[PDB]
Amino acid sequence: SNILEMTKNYYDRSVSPVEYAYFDQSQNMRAINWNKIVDEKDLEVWNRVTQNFWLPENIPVSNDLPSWNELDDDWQQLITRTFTGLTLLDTVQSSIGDVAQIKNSLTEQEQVIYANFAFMVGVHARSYGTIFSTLCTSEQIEEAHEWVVDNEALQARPKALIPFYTADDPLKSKIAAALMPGFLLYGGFYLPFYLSARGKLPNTSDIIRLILRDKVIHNFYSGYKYQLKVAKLSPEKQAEMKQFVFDLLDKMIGLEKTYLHQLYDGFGLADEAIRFSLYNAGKFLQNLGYESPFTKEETRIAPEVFAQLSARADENHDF
Amino acid sequence: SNILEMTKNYYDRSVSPVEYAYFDQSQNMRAINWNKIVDEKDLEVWNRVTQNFWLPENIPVSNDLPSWNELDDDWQQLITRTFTGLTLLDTVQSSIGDVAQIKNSLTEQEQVIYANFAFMVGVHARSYGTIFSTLCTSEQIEEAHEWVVDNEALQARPKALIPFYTADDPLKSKIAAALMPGFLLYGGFYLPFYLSARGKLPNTSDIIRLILRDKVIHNFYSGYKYQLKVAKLSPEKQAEMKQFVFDLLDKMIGLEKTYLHQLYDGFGLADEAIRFSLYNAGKFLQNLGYESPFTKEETRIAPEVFAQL
Ligand SMILES: [Ca+2]
Ligand SMILES: [Ca+2]
Repeated sequence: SNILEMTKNYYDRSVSPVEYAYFDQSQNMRAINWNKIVDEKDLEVWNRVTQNFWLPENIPVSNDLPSWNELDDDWQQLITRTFTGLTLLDTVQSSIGDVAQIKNSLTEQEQVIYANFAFMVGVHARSYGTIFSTLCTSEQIEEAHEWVVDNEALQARPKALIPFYTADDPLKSKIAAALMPGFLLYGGFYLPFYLSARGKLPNTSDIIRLILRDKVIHNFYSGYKYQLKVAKLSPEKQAEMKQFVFDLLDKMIGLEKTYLHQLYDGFGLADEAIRFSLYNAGKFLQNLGYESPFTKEETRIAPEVFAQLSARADENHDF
Repeated sequence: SNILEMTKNYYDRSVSPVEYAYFDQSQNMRAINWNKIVDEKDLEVWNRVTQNFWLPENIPVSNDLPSWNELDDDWQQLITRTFTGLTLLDTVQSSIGDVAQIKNSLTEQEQVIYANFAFMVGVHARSYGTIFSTLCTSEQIEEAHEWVVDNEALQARPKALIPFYTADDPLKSKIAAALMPGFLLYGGFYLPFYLSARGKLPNTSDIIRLILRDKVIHNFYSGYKYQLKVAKLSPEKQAEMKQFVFDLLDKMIGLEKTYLHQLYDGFGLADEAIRFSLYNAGKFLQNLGYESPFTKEETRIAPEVFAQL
């Protein structure tokens, strides 16, 4: 009789609206409570991603015109194709992937953070448009859209992830949501960093660094939430989900290698791009609480390219 | 023989990812094209809502403490309850309502704009948290959350709209989405408008005005897209959809009147709040391309409150 409550906590006898909408219409709904935070990590991530708000209009991409004009039509086509491919992946994640995470949230604040992620990946997709508007002809832009629609190897990658977003397994959906910012775009990000290391398109690489400042947090956060949810499963179910993660990454690496060999055909950059990709595949696995199986030889990045990748985003570009 | 295409444009033989994901897996996916924009209104709305980015940290709510301390416990409770009620609506809009619109978009840019809306109405909900952190006791905050969960009249309003978001009729979902910032907002916003006019809580009022600046664009945009899409129905199905809008608004006015009576009756503000609500219900219908059926008498607003619209 010593521990009887005079009133029962509202939180434990109500559900978030998204729970009510998709899972259980038997309880009443609670408003989000930002005054009593369940997980302090949510507040840290919310504060970082909102403080990091930026728009591509902030970057003087016009200052890349001299170095753009030092690249032949084949290079300009490769860049337009690569970036239109990255635009497709960001369109997938903004319109499907990140918003699909909201209903599977462990906390109230996580629901709002994934809304931020979906919006900011939309800004990432929009930023390629800003670059194209400054550097590319109408013909180059149209050709790259045609090439992306008609590239089966390119299309195979988002087609492999989308079913996990639309299905009812929240852990498989979460793994897909981590794999996109954690892995799938790095083969393309290699190209601007390779070029900027050789003195070309420095302002473009500034936009890539603003995109990556967001992507690394998206990857970290989805991996963090995956680890909390998978830890509640039986040992057998945890082993099954680990096998699924490695099986899906295995498939996605195969599809990425096939695509990058086609994309970089005639440039000989596929092997360098793939090593850069696998370095990031290792960090993706580490963010899900697993060990990287990749050899030093397989993940070797030129220091000049690593310097572009690791350079901190220019705060002058912050909103 | 004169009109054959040598190659069909990529746009008309591909689909956006969200179309591929939910509706048709038979075509390949196109990347969003921000260089060739189908509707210039999308670019205008995108530029306005992104340029209007704000966070509640950048308002000095602490400067309201003297004004807040001029309000008795009953007034402080009413404000905390009203704002926690608006927090619930914003939580519904952020987590379900706005994101449900993405897959039903007419244009590529509309998909990204509704992602912005979902995020920014999340910022609206967060901004009430900022106000409470500065002004309210932990007891006042917890009481208001308890009140929201146990208020059946309050709960009835989002419970009536959520089924449209999760169902497969995109125009009914669009209407249910617009009713949140376009109608249910105003019963609650009456209170800060009333208090501001009497000289209370000027810094809190700055947050309310930043929220309003976003919500008026949200309502315009959903209304704009509704009118474009309902224009592509048969005359018979256009008539059916008009009847649906009036039927659902009639239901939502019934639920709102019951809630505002329970929220305000002890303060004698319910009749003023309901007239304010009905005025904005008239504007909601005009925003969908319909006529207001409401009388001058039942939509009467005090000039100093009317001025803040
Ligand atoms: Ca090579
Ligand atoms: Ca009265």
